[PDB]
Amino acid sequence: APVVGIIMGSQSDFETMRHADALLTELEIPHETLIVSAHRTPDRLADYARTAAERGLNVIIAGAGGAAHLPGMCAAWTRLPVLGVPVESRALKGMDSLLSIVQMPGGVPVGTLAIGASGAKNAALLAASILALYNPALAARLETFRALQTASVPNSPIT
Amino acid sequence: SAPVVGIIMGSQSDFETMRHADALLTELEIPHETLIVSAHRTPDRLADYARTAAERGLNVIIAGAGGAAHLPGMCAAWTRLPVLGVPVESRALKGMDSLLSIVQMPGGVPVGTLAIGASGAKNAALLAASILALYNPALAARLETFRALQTASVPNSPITEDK
Amino acid sequence: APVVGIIMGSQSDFETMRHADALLTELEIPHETLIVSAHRTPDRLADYARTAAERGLNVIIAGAGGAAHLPGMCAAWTRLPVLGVPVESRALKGMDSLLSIVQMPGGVPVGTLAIGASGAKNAALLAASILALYNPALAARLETFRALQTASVPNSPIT
Amino acid sequence: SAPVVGIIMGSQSDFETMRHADALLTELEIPHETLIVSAHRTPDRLADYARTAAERGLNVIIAGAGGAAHLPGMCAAWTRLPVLGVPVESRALKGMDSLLSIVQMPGGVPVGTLAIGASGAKNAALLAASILALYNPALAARLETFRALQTASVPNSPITEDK
Amino acid sequence: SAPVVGIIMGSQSDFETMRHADALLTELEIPHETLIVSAHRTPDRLADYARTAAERGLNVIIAGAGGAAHLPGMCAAWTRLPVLGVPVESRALKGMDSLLSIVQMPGGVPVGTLAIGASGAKNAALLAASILALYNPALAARLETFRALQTASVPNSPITEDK
Amino acid sequence: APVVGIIMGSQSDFETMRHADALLTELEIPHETLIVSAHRTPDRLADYARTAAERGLNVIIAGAGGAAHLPGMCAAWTRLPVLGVPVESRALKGMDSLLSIVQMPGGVPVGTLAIGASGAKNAALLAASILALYNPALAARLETFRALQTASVPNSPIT
Amino acid sequence: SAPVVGIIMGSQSDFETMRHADALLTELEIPHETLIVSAHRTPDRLADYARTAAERGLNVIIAGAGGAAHLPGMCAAWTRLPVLGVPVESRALKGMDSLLSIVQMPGGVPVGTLAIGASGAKNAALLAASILALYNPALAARLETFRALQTASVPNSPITEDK
Amino acid sequence: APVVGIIMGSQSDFETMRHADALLTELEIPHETLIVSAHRTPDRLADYARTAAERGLNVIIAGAGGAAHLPGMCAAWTRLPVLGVPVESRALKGMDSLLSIVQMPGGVPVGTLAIGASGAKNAALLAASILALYNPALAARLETFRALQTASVPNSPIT
Ligand SMILES: [K+]
Ligand SMILES: [K+]
Ligand SMILES: [K+]
Ligand SMILES: [K+]
Repeated sequence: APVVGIIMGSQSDFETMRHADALLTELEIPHETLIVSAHRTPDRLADYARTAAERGLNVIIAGAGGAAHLPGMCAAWTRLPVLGVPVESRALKGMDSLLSIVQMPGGVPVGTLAIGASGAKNAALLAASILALYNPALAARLETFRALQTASVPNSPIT
Repeated sequence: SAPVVGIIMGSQSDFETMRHADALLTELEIPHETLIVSAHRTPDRLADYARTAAERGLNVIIAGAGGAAHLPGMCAAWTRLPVLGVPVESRALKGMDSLLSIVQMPGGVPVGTLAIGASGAKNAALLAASILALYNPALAARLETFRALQTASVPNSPITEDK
Repeated sequence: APVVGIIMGSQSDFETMRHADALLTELEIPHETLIVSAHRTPDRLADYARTAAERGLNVIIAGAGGAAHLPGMCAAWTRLPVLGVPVESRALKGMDSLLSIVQMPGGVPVGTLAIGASGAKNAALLAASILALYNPALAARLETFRALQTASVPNSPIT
Repeated sequence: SAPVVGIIMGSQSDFETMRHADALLTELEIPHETLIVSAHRTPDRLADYARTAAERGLNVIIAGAGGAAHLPGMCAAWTRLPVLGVPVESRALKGMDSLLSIVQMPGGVPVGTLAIGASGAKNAALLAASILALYNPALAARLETFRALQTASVPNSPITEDK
Repeated sequence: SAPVVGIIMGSQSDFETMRHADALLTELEIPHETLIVSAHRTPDRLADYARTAAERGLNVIIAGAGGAAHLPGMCAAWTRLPVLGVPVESRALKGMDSLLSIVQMPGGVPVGTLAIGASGAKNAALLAASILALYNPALAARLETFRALQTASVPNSPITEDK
Repeated sequence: APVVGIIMGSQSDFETMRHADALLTELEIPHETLIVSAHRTPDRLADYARTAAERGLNVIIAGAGGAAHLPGMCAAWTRLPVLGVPVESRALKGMDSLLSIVQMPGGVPVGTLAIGASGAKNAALLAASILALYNPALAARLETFRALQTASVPNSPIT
Repeated sequence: SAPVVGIIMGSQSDFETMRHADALLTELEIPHETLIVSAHRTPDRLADYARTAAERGLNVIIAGAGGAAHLPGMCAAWTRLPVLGVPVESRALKGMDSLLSIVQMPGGVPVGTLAIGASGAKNAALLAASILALYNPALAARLETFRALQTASVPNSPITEDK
Repeated sequence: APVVGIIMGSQSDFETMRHADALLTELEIPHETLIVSAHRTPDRLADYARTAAERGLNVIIAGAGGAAHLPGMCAAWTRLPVLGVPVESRALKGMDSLLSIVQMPGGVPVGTLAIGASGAKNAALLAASILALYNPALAARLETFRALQTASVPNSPIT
């Protein structure tokens, strides 16, 4: 049963959001990966978000670009933590994505990650760190992940 | 009597800006309603408002919000009516967050966006009037009178006041 | 007889504005598609805008890039609704286009759409939603368009 | 009694913003500690604070700083706990330097970033509460009550006051 | 006596900025006219002003506007005279909208653009003077005197006043 | 004898500044085209600018990118009109170039044109419009240029 | 007694910012001179100042200016000494024009750039001190004491004052 | 024994930081070139910076991109001068890198250079100018470098 939902506005967003999917798989976190469009499927979004907690989801990772409303509107309909990934847009390079996700008025939060693939990977890692608070086996796997990441950095660059 | 434009805004704070749209529609004798609808705090209210707007006889929606401003776009997601968006000026980023949040709609769901702040609220009312005037000759005449007076009221030279 | 006029500053703008043309054609909205340069053909612009209403146009869609003055100056000369499309510029990625179109002082409006092809498509859709207020057959075709757009969004991404 | 959230900030000046996180955690009855930790002036204090946070029983860290804002990211470098970042508004660049310094973490070390300023501090507390509520039914009920009251307190229309 | 520079601006509000151009041309004894011409509210006035400027004996036009600032560019579209543009500072975007609206003219129709605000108005007058001085030896001498005094008036060290 | 000097910081700037050179040649305006680096050849710059008027130059067109100081420092040393062309920089797309040229404090002006090739072409046209005030034959050629530019704009785009 | 750092600035207005560099060098007992040099109004003064700095015994130059800020870069063009640049905050663009004008030096002629405003002036003095301390053990000790006290003066928790 | 340390967050940063390495080599300045990640190897960073002075380093050049914390955190742990190079990031073109390096609060300085390769070259040259204050042979080589740079600028561009 999935405990993280990864949602994104379109197939084009998957080039970015696949990095969240891959990370959750590496850490053996059960998850679902879906397309939900805030603008084209607003009722699908409302249903997805309002039923997420009763379906057993613990965290939602939502990615969108441009006037990026998917994470904020998801958070409007769920008390679950919602993490937002700004997808890089063609013209404004994700600055529109970033501001339309992070600048939520007080009362409905979205935890926002970096523009692009780094943000997708980090949304998955942040979801993992949330789940690790209550899952000791996962906490150990996350500590192994962080230890390997630290230990694997080379000491000098190659030409 | 029945409203043909709906003005919606995220908050009482937003009304400092959106009141200019309200006032201008009244000046042009366009029946309208003026409401608070919060995209984030009242999302079900928004869905219901937008999806029933056409059947209630509304022709245009003017929506204003600031920051991560989702109200105009999500309204447009649920109505086939034209939606006009006013970016309300935000404290830190001066409405640039508001502007990009509203204007950068992906293809398929439009929001016609006006200037940041009071200028945009005034112009949203005027753009709504322009839309309605296509089918309403009396309003078209009032709008033409408005534009003519606006043009006639521009002086030829500025006033110097060194005091 | 055309009821929407699509105008643009140059041939180079057509790579963007063709998306408005295509959408109007799909919805069977009679329209004209023309080049009008605010800076190189200012008298052509004045004549086009001032005669638009008497020629039977209902909406003007105007696209331009850089210091983009075509939509605003069109609106100066007509009481018709004018919709502006910021064309992506090479250096500043349409941010110059966007600010020079959207930041109209009160008194002369331009309804502005997104930078680039999305904005061109959406200007056509916004024009359609305006015309649909008075044309029941078009209103039904626009509702079919929106219904198909909603229904066609996949539920999950493909690898 | 023992804290489960740590709120850390770079300076007393930052507390004008971060006090909103402190107040909201108290309202939701979430035990927490509220501290000054300077990334640049007390880097060893930061390393020790972050690396011992989990063993001390903390579950979430909320970190706020402005300008070249390194406190949230460097905290995240030393803890496996979720770190939430609040960009404190800076004088010249209005928190844009704060925001980019915090949110643009390269892949591998996350900071969940909230809005510039007081809005972000309030929302960092609410996001922390959302995280804790996953395992705490009493808190989940308090959070649901909070959201319900927030929704119920939005009026239907704005107030006009021309004075 | 007859004007050789025309200073045009979109509004009375713009004159708070453009008055500095007016004052500096007077100081340099350059005959000029100072007018309000609105690109959006008086577009026919603008077309007539620009297309007749050369035949009326004008040599340079200085045009100032803010926001979506179209006055300098549209003036340049209708005259072969050099047009200098002053971006007037706007409230929300601090004249960045004004600046990009004026300076980013596509190839074929130039506007020589000066700094945002009063600095740009002063420098538009000085640039106009530089242009006119090419053909007017008396003015060239006055301009050289101006620059010499400006240089001579810079002190060697600053003043400390802790009070 | 040259009456316009086109100067630029480096060979790399010539990809942009060649458009000024071409325009002046088309209009038969005698000119010189040179490399002068504000940062690498500051004494060359001082000498060039301070002697420009006595050498018979009427206008200087100066192009530079990044922290672009060439136009402003030229204007510091000459009473001639100085026109500045922001060269597009790799990272910041000429926004650094633009702000470092246009934002001159009052007292020493630089008339600034658009980022990139458009700005180079327009600096040449603006120089031509300055020279045309005193040269009737050139004024007629400039009016022909503007008339041809206006007349040559197509009425509709090609697919 | 003889100065080893030169602080130069474009104007008296700039001294509101650059005075912080002056004060901090005095606190660290670093002999220095503090001058106004205008890149645009006194370009020959600048050339002479920069080209003679090394022979006069200066080791570091701290230069501050705003807007289209050319003073640090042109100083660096004429001296082989390290030049540190302080972007002075500008009115409209909040020092972003100052910052990009100073930091974006093409390869070959460096300016070590500090933060916009007073923070940058303080840090230019500290960076100059760090450079001088490489060869001056007494100054190195004073700088180490400064950093130690700075660290020791950071409290563990903030002060709440609801009044 | 190295007197300059060049450090960078990752192998990917070396495409930029190699230009600092090359310049120091040209000027015969002994140096070390290393990878140190502020986020993945924070203890490596603390150790590197705190021991730098006792190891005989005089200047540290630190390059990083995105949320770029390496230079500032290095400066937190050393009294040596720290020079920061903003590495160009994919989405925001190094503007995130630049602001996260240059905007240091008073008390802990980082001398910041341009975004990208120019900044890396200039960090090396600025380090050289610092070392030249105390090393007469190096001062002469740096003056030769600057003289050659000045003398080598062409007088006119090539087509
Ligand atoms: K009058
Ligand atoms: K009520
Ligand atoms: K004096
Ligand atoms: K204490």
